[PDB]
Amino acid sequence: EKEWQPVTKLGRLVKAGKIKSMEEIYLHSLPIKEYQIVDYFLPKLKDEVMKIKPVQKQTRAGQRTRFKAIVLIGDSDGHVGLGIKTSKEVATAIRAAIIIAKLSVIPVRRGYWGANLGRPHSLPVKQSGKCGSVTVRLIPAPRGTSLVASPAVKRLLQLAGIEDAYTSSSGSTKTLENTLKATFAAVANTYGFLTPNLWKETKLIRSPLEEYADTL
Amino acid sequence: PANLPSIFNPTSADIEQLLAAQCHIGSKNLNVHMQPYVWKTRADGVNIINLGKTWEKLVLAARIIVAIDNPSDVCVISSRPFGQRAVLKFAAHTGAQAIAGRFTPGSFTNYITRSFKEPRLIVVTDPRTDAQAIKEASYVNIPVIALCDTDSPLEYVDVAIPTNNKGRHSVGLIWWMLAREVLRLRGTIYNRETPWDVMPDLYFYRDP
Amino acid sequence: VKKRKNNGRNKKGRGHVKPIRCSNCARCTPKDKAIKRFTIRNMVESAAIRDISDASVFAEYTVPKMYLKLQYCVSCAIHGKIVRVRSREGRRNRAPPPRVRYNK
Amino acid sequence: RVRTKTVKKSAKVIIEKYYPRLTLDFETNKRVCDEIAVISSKRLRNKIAGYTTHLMKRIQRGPVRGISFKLQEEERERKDQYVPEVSALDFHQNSETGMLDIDQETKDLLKHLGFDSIPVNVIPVTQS
Amino acid sequence: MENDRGEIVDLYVPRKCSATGRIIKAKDHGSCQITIAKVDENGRAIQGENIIYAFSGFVRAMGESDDALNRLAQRDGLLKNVWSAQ
Amino acid sequence: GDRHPTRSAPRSNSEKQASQGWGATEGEAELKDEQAAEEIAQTEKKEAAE
Amino acid sequence: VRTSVLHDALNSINNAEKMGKRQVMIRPSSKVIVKFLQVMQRHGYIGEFEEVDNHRSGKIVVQLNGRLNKCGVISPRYNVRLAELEKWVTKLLPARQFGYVILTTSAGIMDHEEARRKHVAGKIIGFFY
RNA sequence: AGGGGAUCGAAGACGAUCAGAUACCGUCGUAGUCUUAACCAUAAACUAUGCCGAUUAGGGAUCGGACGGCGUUUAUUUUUGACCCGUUCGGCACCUUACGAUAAAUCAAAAUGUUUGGGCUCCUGGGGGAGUAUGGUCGCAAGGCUGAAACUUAAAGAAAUUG
Ligand SMILES: [Zn+2]
Repeated sequence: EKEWQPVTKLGRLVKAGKIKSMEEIYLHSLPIKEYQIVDYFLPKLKDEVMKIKPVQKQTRAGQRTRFKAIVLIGDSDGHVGLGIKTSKEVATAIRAAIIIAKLSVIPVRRGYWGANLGRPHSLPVKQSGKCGSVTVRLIPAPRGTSLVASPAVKRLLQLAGIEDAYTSSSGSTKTLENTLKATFAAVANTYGFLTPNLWKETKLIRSPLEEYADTL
Repeated sequence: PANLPSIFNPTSADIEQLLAAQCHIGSKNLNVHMQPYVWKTRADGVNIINLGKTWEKLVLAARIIVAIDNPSDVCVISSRPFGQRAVLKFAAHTGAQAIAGRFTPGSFTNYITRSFKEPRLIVVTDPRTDAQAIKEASYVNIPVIALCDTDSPLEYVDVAIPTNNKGRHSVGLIWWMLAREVLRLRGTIYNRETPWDVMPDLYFYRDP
Repeated sequence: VKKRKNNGRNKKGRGHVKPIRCSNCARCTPKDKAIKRFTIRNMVESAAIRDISDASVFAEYTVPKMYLKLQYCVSCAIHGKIVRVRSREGRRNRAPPPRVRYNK
Repeated sequence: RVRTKTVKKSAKVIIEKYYPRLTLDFETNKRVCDEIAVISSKRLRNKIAGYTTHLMKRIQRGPVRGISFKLQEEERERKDQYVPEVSALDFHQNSETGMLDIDQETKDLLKHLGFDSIPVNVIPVTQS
Repeated sequence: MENDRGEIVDLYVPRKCSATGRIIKAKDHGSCQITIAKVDENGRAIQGENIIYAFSGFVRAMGESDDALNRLAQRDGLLKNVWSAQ
Repeated sequence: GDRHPTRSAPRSNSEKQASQGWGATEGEAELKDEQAAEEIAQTEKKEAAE
Repeated sequence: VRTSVLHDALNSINNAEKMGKRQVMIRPSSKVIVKFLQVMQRHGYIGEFEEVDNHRSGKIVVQLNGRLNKCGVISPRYNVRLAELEKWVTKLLPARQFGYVILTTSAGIMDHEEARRKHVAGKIIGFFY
């Protein structure tokens, strides 16, 4: 509600504003642990809850039910994350789940199908992910083609900011949590594929943590 | 050379002390990743470490230590009793935070435990018995330096110093030389030729 | 689901082995799927020896202890409590139970 | 006939936070608590004081694992500077008749380094 | 490094491991950097110029960063008689 | 045995209708229930506050 | 028994890249593999390769430069038309802007993007990207 | 069909237990259990894991052959035998680990598969009806091999978690 007290060095430094933008934090692959960093260098984030699962768990005293909520966030311009949390009430679960999602947010590479004419629109390469008896495959597509996918996996792509793609899925796709996690892993690994246009050597620099001393 | 001058050499005087503390006798069972730091296997018994190799890796480890702006971002770990007093005196002569005894897993990952510190470097006395410390270093992007004999797992270990790692005199002497070399690079000793005014036996263990 | 990696018999590299008779029920079991017990027990207890010793036939001597070897099928074995059920992870451990040399 | 966490944690904090102000005496301890604490029962109040007097009785002879206080660190730090004048680890050939014992395998290593000038005794290694 | 008309539209150009060359992913906790200080003629460490190395979690997990560090350092002239291709 | 062989007449033990009678056991409805609880809570409080 | 030495060699290379080494040995030598290596070499996907010699099949040794991904082989020798090449490049390639399918023609063992320039066709052998 | 037929022991007779007990417990006991000359060709015939070939991680044990070495042991001795240390080829297995795989149990193969093609043979397509009916074929017989349809049904099933 009011001024937040940084508990980690990465948190105190950003509040001062010494670090320009999130991208460098990604460049140095640093762990984020406070959701105040993310929403400071990424405002205008929309969230949607897919569904809540009722689980008639355990017996001997009846069943003590817990509820599991799945939420995902994005800005439709290259940042997306997904988190899941369960609790004893839907309101408590949803709030805690959004926090977990904000922590998870990652960037997504976007490229061209054929020839480049500004404003990349699709994936650079084709890539796939697997999260247990379910695989999802995404391949590039030309302009004009919309997103071709099931409603669940389709919704994620707007939040990531992709315009053109073909999709394919195998295995038991009725497990919504497993399906969403596989798509998340697939879109994530696009920055791991070493394309021809990245062979050029880059120079190593010191991380922001080491450049300057912090404030008590 | 192109980066190191010729003043960084073993020097005869140091050699007697290091090999007097029984540092060339350790670990009959030969691990395959420590074979490069091996001179020759003794006839019908133990292996023999290459004492020359120690000196260059020791200076290399020292270069890592004197790189952080504030010396408070350096943690020195030890669990077994033989290397506890020595670690504590290191933290006093230089600037560093020390941990002797139990580690309390969660120190580097949980932000509500009372023993919570976020360092940028870790120095370990034995990777086998401090595996828990290394396991957590793998979560927050922090390199690891450790003293190792020839039998020791080397996952997530970036710099390895070959020593006895289990002797009474050996672990103390190595810590002393490393601390001395750090002060040489700093403006403390003021010269590579002048001797330092504390003797190695301070870095020992007392039974009661 | 396999419960044991060796199928509880310890035979790999042969067709079969000739079976044997359980020393309690007289059931038939293969020679390798059998609990075997070696025993070196005295003729009598120490208490008897003292009465035996006093009427010594020749000088001072001890009557030699006997040696036995018993073989059990598994169902009778765990009813007589020679061995008993272990835990999920304790199963895969083939070391003989340690014997205390001082017994507190 | 055994205390609980409530008394022990109350005892623990008082000794750690007000160490100089109290002593081994049981009634002086009894009084100080009622001024520095907020208790609502005479029996609980008495019990906390009793344990602290027991707790302080044992601290006087050796430090205990649970306790950690500001005075303790520096007072101990003073006593841990013992140094032997003989310097046993120092190369002992100059301080006794015999020199150092090594093996021929080690001897070659010095030759590779070139530090053959240093004099030390060499003993070959037997089978057992 | 996409170029529609010569400018860079990519969000950021990641790093590569110095021993294998794989791209260093985001959220890849396990990767580390090593900094070696530069000494002067009489032994002091000059402040503000430094050489940086990067290693990936993939090589780190096997436990081969040590041999990689010998090779990279021996190439840049920071050691002697410490690494060898037999 | 007082359990398995019921000695009364089966008369409309419909869990579906009971769900309506008690509370629907679905996550989606609960969110609406919480919104309604928030709406009702304020009006009661303001009357006491006034 | 050994039935495709080209596949054996390519399989060894792929293992090293996914395990991260910098060197591979290849036991059987042949023109097809040696020319196959050259097509990658002209594009930088590999480094320097050394050919040893003995009066036998002959070993090869190359050291891996990294920056190399899946390189496979199609075992049944298909027949490709000059028109049915967009089908194959759509079939097995991560993207259009890079990657190479390798053919065999009467003009020598070569790849596409130049077979299109030379207006030639033949049989498919492999691919690499 | 002969020979042989000690011991066990299908069928069977008695004794007990039991409300009944055509069984589990006891005493006998025929075919059989053995062998010669001919038939039968099925087994949870199980590693529930087809055969050939290449690559991929550390270790210590173990069987056979070869090689190198300081020693010991007792030999009409010395070479050799036998014990110790090490290297290598070929097998029956095991321990830690996952860079990898699978739904999981787990696996040095069950890996090198959505970034899918080394070579060749066989088998299955929800559960019952059913390894049944009919036809063919082999067999002295019991049976073996090949092998459907009408009809019926919304679940059967695998691995793991809490009671
Ligand atoms: Zn029995």
